[PDB]
Amino acid sequence: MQMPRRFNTYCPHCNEHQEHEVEKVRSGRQTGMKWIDRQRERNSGIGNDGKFSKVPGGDKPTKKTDLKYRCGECGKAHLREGWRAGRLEFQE
Amino acid sequence: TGAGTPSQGKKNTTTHTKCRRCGEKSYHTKKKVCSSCGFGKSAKRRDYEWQSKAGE
Amino acid sequence: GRRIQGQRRGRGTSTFRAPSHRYKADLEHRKVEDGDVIAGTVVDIEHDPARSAPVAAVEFEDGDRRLILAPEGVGVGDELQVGVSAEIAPGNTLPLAEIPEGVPVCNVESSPGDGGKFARASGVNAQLLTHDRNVAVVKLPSGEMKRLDPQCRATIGVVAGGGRTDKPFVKAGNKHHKMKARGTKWPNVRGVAMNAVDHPFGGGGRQHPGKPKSISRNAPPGRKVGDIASKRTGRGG
Amino acid sequence: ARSAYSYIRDAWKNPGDGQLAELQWQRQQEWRNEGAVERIERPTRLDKARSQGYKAKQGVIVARVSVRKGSARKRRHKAGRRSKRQGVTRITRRKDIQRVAEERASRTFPNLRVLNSYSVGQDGRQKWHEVILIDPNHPAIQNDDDLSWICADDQADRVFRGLTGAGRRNRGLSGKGKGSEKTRPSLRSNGGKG
RNA sequence: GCUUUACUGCAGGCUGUCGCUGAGGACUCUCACUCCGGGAGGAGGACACCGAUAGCCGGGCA
RNA sequence: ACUCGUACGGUCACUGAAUCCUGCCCAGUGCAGGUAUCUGAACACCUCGUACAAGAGGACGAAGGACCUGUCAACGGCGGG
RNA sequence: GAAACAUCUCAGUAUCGGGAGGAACAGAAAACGCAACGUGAUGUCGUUAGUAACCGCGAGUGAACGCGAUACAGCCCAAAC
Ligand SMILES: [Cl-]
Ligand SMILES: [Cl-]
Ligand SMILES: [Cl-]
Ligand SMILES: [Cl-]
Ligand SMILES: [K+]
Ligand SMILES: [Mg+2]
Ligand SMILES: [Mg+2]
Ligand SMILES: [Mg+2]
Ligand SMILES: [Mg+2]
Ligand SMILES: [Mg+2]
Ligand SMILES: [Mg+2]
Ligand SMILES: [Mg+2]
Ligand SMILES: [Mg+2]
Ligand SMILES: [Mg+2]
Ligand SMILES: [Mg+2]
Ligand SMILES: [Mg+2]
Ligand SMILES: [Mg+2]
Ligand SMILES: [Mg+2]
Ligand SMILES: [Mg+2]
Ligand SMILES: [Mg+2]
Ligand SMILES: [Mg+2]
Ligand SMILES: [Mg+2]
Ligand SMILES: [Mg+2]
Ligand code: NA
Ligand code: NA
Ligand code: NA
Ligand code: NA
Ligand code: NA
Ligand code: NA
Ligand code: NA
Ligand code: NA
Ligand code: NA
Ligand code: NA
Ligand code: NA
Repeated sequence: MQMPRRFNTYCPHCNEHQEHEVEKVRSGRQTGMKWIDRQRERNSGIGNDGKFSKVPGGDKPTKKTDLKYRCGECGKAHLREGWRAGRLEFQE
Repeated sequence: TGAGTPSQGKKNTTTHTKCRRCGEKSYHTKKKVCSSCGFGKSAKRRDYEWQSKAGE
Repeated sequence: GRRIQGQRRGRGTSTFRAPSHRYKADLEHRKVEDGDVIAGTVVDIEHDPARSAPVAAVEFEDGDRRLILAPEGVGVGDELQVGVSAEIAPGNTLPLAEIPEGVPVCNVESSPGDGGKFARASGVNAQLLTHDRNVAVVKLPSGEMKRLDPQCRATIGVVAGGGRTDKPFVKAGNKHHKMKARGTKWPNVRGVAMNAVDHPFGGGGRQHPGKPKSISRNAPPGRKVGDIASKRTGRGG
Repeated sequence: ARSAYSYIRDAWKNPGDGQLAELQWQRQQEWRNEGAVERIERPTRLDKARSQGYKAKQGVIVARVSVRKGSARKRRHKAGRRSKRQGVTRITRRKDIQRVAEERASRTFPNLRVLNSYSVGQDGRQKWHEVILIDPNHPAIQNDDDLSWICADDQADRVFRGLTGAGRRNRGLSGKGKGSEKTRPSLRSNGGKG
């Protein structure tokens, strides 16, 4: 479906309606220094590594919307519930 | 030839004999080893924890 | 499954061992200080149970009585010589350097003084081709060109008993008698005639290998069977 | 002023540099031709030996032992085993090489008792350690105030029960506080979790 | 019990790297080390073997 | 162990005396050779990060793979229209 | 056992190899860290506590300091000279 790049809506920070910019959430890079990372190294040994021997699941036929709504005046973003959408294109 | 009765006829070979060290008829005269006390194999006396129940 | 036959071999049990106690002599070249003043006389010609080929009993000047890997044409009374200055006649042993190029040779040493390793079976021979101060090129019975130290000793002539292979065994019994004199398990049951538990080719409602016969060099023992690292198979192309 | 001994010590801090390096490269050639346990008249590292209890006296013995480098020489499972217990290559023994060396020496001299030991280097495939053993029956030792303690009956086969310095450290008894909950007073009394 | 391109691992083989290991992206050498030689000595040589580790193959086996 | 052995050897497989013979197929799978280029781990090396370290990235690139070739008395195949 | 099963669990259990004593082992801090102007070798018992910690964060697993007790004990080298 189509969707406006910018539009007026509620900003939970400013606490009043203002022009927001919508952007798709870009994946942040992992550091490899989280607890789970240390547990992987620590607990992996001879033979099967339990949970660490598992491999990535599958895919749902359609994914939900993953967006960032940026307040055009205070510059602070907020998140919303996504909805299933095969494709999502921004208008402008 | 049947593996039972008919095969029992050729059994005239002496193997286990009275042991010099323990007195049991377990000294295998062909191997020169007592299957009961270990004579011929070890200076120490043959013994195992599995010869009795674990908590005993 | 169970260990395959090739694995049972390595354990060196009675069934797979050679009847060593029945063998005559370990055929190695004599050791000479230098000079070559070592000659002997052929006293007898005997059968070698380990090679199905004749061997010669020689009595050396210094009282040494030993069996020697006999080339064709050696007989009782003949005088054989071993050393640098040895005459260039059949049956004598001298380093490759003293041997004239183009002369058939047998019982060639791999490393000088090892007593001989190459070309020792019935009727075979190596061909000394090139000389040098550094290397003596010898063509082995397999057709391979082997670079050797000119100091490697060798015997002039082709190995005796040539043509042994020309006659067919004809019957199982003949093979049997020969096999009894070797370190080999015989007869041979085909893998495909066995049960799956006993061989990679065993099993099935009919007889056929359950996969391609060409096996990788890296295959582990118990699995390395069939055509080992075959560069090709068949006859065509 | 510096003791002469301090110089032997300082040399051994870096066995791959200076004169010591050349010494080791020469010695090991002879060592590799020697047996498993070789009694030697004098310690290669005098300072270390004296520091550990050695004395140029009757009943004090020194022997160099060579032990192979690496992990456990282990046989693969011949029956059912869960993946965790199927390993062979990465398994290492719980007793350090120095301790193995000490036991091999004590076995060679059944009447003697292990006092201590130290390293004298290694090549690519083996390590060498010199073990100081003591004759608990010789009167020159039974009368020594510093060594007579080793003559007591409860010190028999001390190396085999881990009562050696290398034994005690390897048993995790070094620390007296945190980390020694399952080591002191013994690995066995703690359920074998040390 | 058996099979395999089932899941997961484990031997084994191949290969890089570190240690043993030294002198002057291709090269020379000798001193460790290896092999031949009864010995003198010869061949090979910082490679190989061995110890450690990494990638690939791996129903041979669990 | 083979081996007191050395290619006229001995190991690993298939077929199964003699006689007349044994066609076509290398695409898939297997084995093997080659390979400009692509891909390809760790150590060491370079950049960033950290007064150090974790970590991120780069450069180089072995066997292997991609790719090319050989091979069926190698696994096997020899149809519809 | 986890109602399958691979890590986990059974369990450092069964069993195996080596060895001491009348008891073993431990033991006079490179400790503790109720953080202190504090405690003062080591075992063990009671408790701390199923607490902290671990764990397909599932099932399960699981201390310590301290405290109250028992009994109390503190020393010898290496080196300097
Ligand atoms: Cl989206
Ligand atoms: Cl034959
Ligand atoms: Cl002892
Ligand atoms: Cl306190
Ligand atoms: K289990
Ligand atoms: Mg693992
Ligand atoms: Mg029966
Ligand atoms: Mg021989
Ligand atoms: Mg034939
Ligand atoms: Mg036979
Ligand atoms: Mg057959
Ligand atoms: Mg059948
Ligand atoms: Mg099978
Ligand atoms: Mg058939
Ligand atoms: Mg067939
Ligand atoms: Mg206790
Ligand atoms: Mg040798
Ligand atoms: Mg299976
Ligand atoms: Mg269950
Ligand atoms: Mg569950
Ligand atoms: Mg537990
Ligand atoms: Mg604590
Ligand atoms: Mg004093
Ligand atoms: Na851990
Ligand atoms: Na088959
Ligand atoms: Na002893
Ligand atoms: Na532990
Ligand atoms: Na069954
Ligand atoms: Na094909
Ligand atoms: Na092909
Ligand atoms: Na269950
Ligand atoms: Na079940
Ligand atoms: Na777990
Ligand atoms: Na208190």
